[PDB]
Amino acid sequence: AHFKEYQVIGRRLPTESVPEPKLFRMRIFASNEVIAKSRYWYFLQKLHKVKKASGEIVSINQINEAHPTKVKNFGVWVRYDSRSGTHNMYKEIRDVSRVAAVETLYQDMAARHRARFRSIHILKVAEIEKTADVKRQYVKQFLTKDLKFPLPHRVQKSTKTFSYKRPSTFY
Amino acid sequence: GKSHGYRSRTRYMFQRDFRKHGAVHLSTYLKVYKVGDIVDIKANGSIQKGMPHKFYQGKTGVVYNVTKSSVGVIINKMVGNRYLEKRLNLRVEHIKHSKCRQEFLERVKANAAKRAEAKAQGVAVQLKRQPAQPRESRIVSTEGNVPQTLAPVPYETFI
Amino acid sequence: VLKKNPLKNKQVLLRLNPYAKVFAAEKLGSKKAEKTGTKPAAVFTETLKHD
Amino acid sequence: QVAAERAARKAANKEKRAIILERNAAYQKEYETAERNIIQAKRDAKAAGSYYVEAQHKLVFVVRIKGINKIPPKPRKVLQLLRLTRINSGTFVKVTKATLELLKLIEPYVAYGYPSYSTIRQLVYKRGFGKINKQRVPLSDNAIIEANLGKYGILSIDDLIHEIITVGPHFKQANNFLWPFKLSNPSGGWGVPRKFKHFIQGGSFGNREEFINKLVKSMN
Amino acid sequence: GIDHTSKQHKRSGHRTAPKSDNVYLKLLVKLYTFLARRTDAPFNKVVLKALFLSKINRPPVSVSRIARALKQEGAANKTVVVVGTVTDDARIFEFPKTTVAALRFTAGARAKIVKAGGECITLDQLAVRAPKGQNTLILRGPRNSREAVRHFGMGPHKGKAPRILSTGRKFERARGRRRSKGFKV
Amino acid sequence: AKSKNHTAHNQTRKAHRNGIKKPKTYKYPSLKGVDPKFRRNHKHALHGTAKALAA
RNA sequence: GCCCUGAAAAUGGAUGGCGCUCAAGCGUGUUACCUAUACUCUACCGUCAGGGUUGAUAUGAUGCCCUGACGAGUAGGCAGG
RNA sequence: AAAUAUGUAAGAAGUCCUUGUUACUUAAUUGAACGUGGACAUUUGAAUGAAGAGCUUUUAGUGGGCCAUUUUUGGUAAGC
RNA sequence: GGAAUACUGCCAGCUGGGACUGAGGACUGCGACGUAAGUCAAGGAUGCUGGCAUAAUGGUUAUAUGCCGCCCGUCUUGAAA
RNA sequence: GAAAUUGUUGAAAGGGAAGGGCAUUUGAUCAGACA
Ligand SMILES: [Cl-]
Ligand SMILES: [Cl-]
Ligand SMILES: [Mg+2]
Ligand SMILES: [Mg+2]
Ligand SMILES: [Mg+2]
Ligand SMILES: [Mg+2]
Ligand SMILES: [Mg+2]
Ligand SMILES: [Mg+2]
Ligand SMILES: [Mg+2]
Ligand SMILES: [Mg+2]
Ligand SMILES: [Mg+2]
Ligand SMILES: [Mg+2]
Ligand SMILES: [Mg+2]
Ligand SMILES: [Mg+2]
Ligand SMILES: [Mg+2]
Ligand SMILES: [Mg+2]
Repeated sequence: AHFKEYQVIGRRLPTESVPEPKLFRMRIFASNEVIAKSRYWYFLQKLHKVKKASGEIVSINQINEAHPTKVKNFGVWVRYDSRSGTHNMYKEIRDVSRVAAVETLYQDMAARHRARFRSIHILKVAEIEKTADVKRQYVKQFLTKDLKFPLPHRVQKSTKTFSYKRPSTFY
Repeated sequence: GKSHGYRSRTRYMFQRDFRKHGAVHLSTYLKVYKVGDIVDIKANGSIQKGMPHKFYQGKTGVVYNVTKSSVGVIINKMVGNRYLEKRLNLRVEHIKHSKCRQEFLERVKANAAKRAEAKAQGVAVQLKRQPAQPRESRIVSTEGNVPQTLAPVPYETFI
Repeated sequence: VLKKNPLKNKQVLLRLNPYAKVFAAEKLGSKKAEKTGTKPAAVFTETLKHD
Repeated sequence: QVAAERAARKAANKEKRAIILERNAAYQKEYETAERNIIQAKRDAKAAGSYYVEAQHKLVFVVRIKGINKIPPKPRKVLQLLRLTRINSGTFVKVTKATLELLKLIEPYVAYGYPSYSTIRQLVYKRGFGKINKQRVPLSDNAIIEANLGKYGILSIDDLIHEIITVGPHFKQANNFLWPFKLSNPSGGWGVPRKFKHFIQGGSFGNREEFINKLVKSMN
Repeated sequence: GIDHTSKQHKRSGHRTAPKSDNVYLKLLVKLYTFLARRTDAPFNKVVLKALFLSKINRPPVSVSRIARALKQEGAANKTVVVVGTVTDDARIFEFPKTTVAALRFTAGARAKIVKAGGECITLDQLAVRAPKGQNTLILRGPRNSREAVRHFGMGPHKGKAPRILSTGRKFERARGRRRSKGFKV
Repeated sequence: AKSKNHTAHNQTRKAHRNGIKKPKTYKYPSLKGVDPKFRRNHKHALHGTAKALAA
């Protein structure tokens, strides 16, 4: 769905031996807070000896894009499971917000590698601050000075079944 | 043909515990059982007399008779669509006192003490157990406990 | 003989809940809140924007 | 007996309505103060560099979304004990350890969450029926509520709502008095192509927390 | 669809009216139907239900049983109520001076009660005297003394009578009833 | 012609139609199987305490 | 990942058919929309349950009336016609 | 050495104080069993539900089964 | 540094259009608006008006059109076979 | 003086069966109130 980025902060349940346990934070892309908390325990159980029954959520807050109307180049590191084995992958996405870039990432993985949501882990999303650090040619071609391109063969949508003249594809 | 002897399928059930073979310690014979006591059944493999049948292993019953070296226990057994009353003659080596009520008798004593104690001061003595309740609100401080960010790890073999 | 839903039949809404008259008269469904000025501490903001 | 007894009865009714009027006013300020205190508590914790952890929810509303065919025995018994014997039936459940384990056994057959005050008020006003002498009686007047729950101090429909949202000493009696709610299918649909998956996985069953309010209101 | 927890359209299983077509019995039922509705007295409800009972469920009550009940402490001046037949009993030689209300009296039972100075009245006369059942004793006869009961529950180690026509030496005393012939029950 | 040998299918469902009756408990359970020496003296103990209350 | 080679059966032939190629195909996301004897509300029939009503001068107290819930079915049982 | 299944308990037929019976038992009014009288009411001893619970008599049909998910045996396998 | 808007939620805020339904049959109840008398959308529809009074509505029947419908009985795990 | 079955007359339909269910058109035919 349309993803939102949440920060989720959790802890182990305090006891008499260890009052005030350590706080752990991570950033989760999810469509709503219910899924976001579910994903938090999914990754925490892969890193520390804890689960939902023996822990609690401290706070969950939505994180907005600082400059949502600025074009940014993103580098994304992902880990996904194919039909046989697990692989690491680096991809680059151009967009105006992290949530928009993540949406493209899930669509790209499903289209090119048939990887569903359950088979993908987003390791890191980082904005590429400097040009010449972009290492994918399908992104670099949009970084040239005075970029211009036409849109040949325009197709117009017709609201009526029949048309009384041959249409043109000029643009 | 099939075999359905009295001690069939009891290869592991009637074994002794590891490094716990030999004679029975004397505290087994010094315990006192009275009619109405609640006991649980666990056969001892080294005592072949007065041994319960394998069905009653792990079952709990009430004493109804006391004899020289044995007691009588009542067990409810489900046969078909109803329970039937079963009476067993077991030597004391195969039984022990059940702790399923020794922790309940103390609550009975505690209720009476609490009921009498609050009789002179406060009504609603509140002597009913309650299940675990949802947690109340709390404040968590970050002084010396700044949250640490975690991220999923990349895949490695390390074989 | 015929159940009439309150919150659409006003007369039934007044039979039950006599306080409904006061609630509507004082516009308690659109009560303005008192303005505050508490600001989050620096540690909260830095954690929220942290990578 | 043409005007003496009738005048006394009218005088008694005037007194009863005055008591209800004062109680509803007191309930309104109680709700408003509690909501503002929680909001201000969050702001104070953030200002001090701390995190305010809200108390866990004490009430849930459970809606059965599965038919009556092909149900295993243990979940089938739990649904009967929660008075959910047909699809789109709903009841309120008090949250304890003994009832959380009940919900875990019936996850793929129900949808439940945390109801709000608006949802509770609309459910009782529109579809609130009382179990009186083993019969389903509509709650069209305050007298029938007082005649059955007056011994517990509940004498109006707002008092019944107050006992539900704030889980009071007599929650069990007040909740069992209410007949299980008969809801319809949602007006705008369920929002998913397939209901019988978990809410996390794009389905309908399980715990959806505060999202239960949108679902119930469309079904009410 | 409804997941029913109980059987649907189940009758109560209790008689709500007499099975008989006796015109006079239906009149008594009509009288006590009115009384049970508008008196809130537990006696009237008990009598009304007793009028629906079948013959085996209304055993006869003898005068000796009546005399024994009147020997209870403080029950010497109560009205004995029997919803059924009152029979005579010659095994007793002394009878008190009580008042008995019953559906039927045998010729011997009526003579003995009248001879001792008492009176025999019908159930409708009782209603006039005691609309709420004041100072009444309800007596019921024995149900398990019926000859058909002793055959119920027949089986091994049950100690019940067998269903048999001729009783004697050669009738069901062989193998199965003694250890000398196979086994004993 | 060979046929089915054994199965417990549907047997639990039949048992739960009316069955699974919890056994009823009576005050004064029967003294069958109790030690005869105890029963002889308990009979005399009951007889003696009857006279104490009667007198 | 998709596509292709590997890939041979007998009457003529079947993603159900036509047909479809930035699909009307494959993976994925967001909405609108269509319709079951299911769900919600109402009426009517029957069944079961709980209740009201013998007061004469107008007829059925197995009568009349109030309230709630329920309704699949072979073998088979019972009831009213 | 799990998971799932599985036995028992969560009170009035309960607890406590005092002291009666016996041919049983004890070195012994020691104990055992059953009782007299006194003290503690239903936040009276967890949760939820309960078209009320308990009980009896009598008799029909049936006693060829088969399928699906999961566990599982023989068999290369089978719509075995 | 000061606002706006988006998203989510609440209102015992107001208001327009469309469809289905009208069960009940003296009075009785709970309320509302009124100084009062009274009134009311408050325990189930009334008011006003037009055409026709007959095959016009409707019933029956034959036919046509859209969609649906395999031969009953019997044994059987399984019958249109 | 019934049915199977058949003749004549009248009406209707018919592109490898016929018959049936729900709804309405068309044709034929018919009861009920005129208060
Ligand atoms: Cl199904
Ligand atoms: Cl089978
Ligand atoms: Mg031996
Ligand atoms: Mg729609
Ligand atoms: Mg769907
Ligand atoms: Mg067989
Ligand atoms: Mg697609
Ligand atoms: Mg339907
Ligand atoms: Mg039927
Ligand atoms: Mg056979
Ligand atoms: Mg017509
Ligand atoms: Mg067809
Ligand atoms: Mg065959
Ligand atoms: Mg056939
Ligand atoms: Mg002739
Ligand atoms: Mg002919």
